[PDB]
Amino acid sequence: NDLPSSFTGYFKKFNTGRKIISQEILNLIELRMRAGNIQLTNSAISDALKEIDSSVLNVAVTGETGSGKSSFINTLRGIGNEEEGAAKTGVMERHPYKHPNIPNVVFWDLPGIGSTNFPPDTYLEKMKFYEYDFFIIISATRFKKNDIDIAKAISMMKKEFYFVRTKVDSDITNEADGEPQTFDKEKVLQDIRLNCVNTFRENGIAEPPIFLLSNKNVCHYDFPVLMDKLISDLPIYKRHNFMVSLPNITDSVIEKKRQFLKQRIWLEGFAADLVNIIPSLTFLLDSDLETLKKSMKFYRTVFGVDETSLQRLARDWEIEVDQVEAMIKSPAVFKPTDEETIQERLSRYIQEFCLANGYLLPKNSFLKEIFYLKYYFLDMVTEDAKTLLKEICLRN
Ligand SMILES: Nc1nc2c(ncn2[C@@H]2O[C@H](COP(=O)(O)OP(=O)(O)O)[C@@H](O)[C@H]2O)c(=O)[nH]1
Ligand SMILES: [Mg+2]
Repeated sequence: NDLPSSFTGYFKKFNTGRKIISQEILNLIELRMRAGNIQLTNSAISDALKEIDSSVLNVAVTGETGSGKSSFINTLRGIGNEEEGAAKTGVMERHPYKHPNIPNVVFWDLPGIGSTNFPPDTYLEKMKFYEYDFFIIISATRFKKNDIDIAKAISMMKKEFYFVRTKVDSDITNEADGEPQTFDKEKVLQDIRLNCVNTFRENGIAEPPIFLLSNKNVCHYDFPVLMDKLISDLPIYKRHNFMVSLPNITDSVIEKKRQFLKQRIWLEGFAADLVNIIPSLTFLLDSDLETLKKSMKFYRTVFGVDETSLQRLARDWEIEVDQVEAMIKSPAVFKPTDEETIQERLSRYIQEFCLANGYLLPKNSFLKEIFYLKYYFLDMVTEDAKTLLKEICLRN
């Protein structure tokens, strides 16, 4: 029940594909912790956090004009095609588009090779191939020789690529229009997937990743599967930043985000050093109070329950933003009030969190109060995200 073991034991409670950093790195930290040199130990923990936090992801998106590159980029960033910062949908060189909340996630819109006079290899060099983590090759219909050859070149250069077939919703709508209930919409998808794969393999790509989706319905088709696969292919430490940037499409995705964020709080908490003082004994320092307000804003944005996200959703709904906010809890925490009231409010949350969850550590050891409060806000915001998801699905 010693501290070093408790530190690593926390992470061991999460499933493999849900750990924030390699268990191997964590076990070395455990070793250093046992050594007792807090100087070196804190430094090692801070280094782990820095690697996670500093991770930058550069995603290349290529394909013919009109295939849906701009839309795909806006969808993953959670931005409407008509909002600012959004890649303008509609008919040069590459253009970057950073995620609005996670600047370290950058999508690059590349001009389709077909619009250039360059062979696959020259095209990739011109587009600064080595700057990307992976490539997304998009087509709204069938994949032409151009697209396929780029894929082969990328593969030959030892980088990952993914084929994304957009506008599948349009195919289903047009084929099903006026047809009896018996029309098989699922079969349309199954046929397109198999046909694409046969074509890819016929052309020399043995294991072509293919995803059929619609930029107008991120919750359906292969979008969820694509997100899981992209995260799975990334080095462990790079997953956190990309994960928190993803659209909050399912309870599973929301829960996965929470799991990653819980681990970051744990790391951050140990980096600040544990104490022997019970967390609910005193009020908070003003600096910690300000940090918590920033933390709440970040969590709300990550989970899509921030002001801007709420406005965007309820624009045309029968219930406006104020009605939507009334259905959740996080928006009320920091409504304007005096400093005493907010201090008293948080001093109660801390007692309640610890009475329900314990101190998460061996007897007499505690994280500084602010971290238990981050867990409290995280749970609150997570629950709000699920509540809102249900409301979104009923209406859109
Ligand atoms: N129905 C439907 N329309 C889409 C989809 N993706 C893109 N579009 C639309 O098709 C057009 C071309 O898309 P755009 O994203 O600008 O692709 P780009 O020209 O490759 O960058 C726009 O009118 C989009 O609104 C999709 O998955 N489904
Ligand atoms: Mg474009």
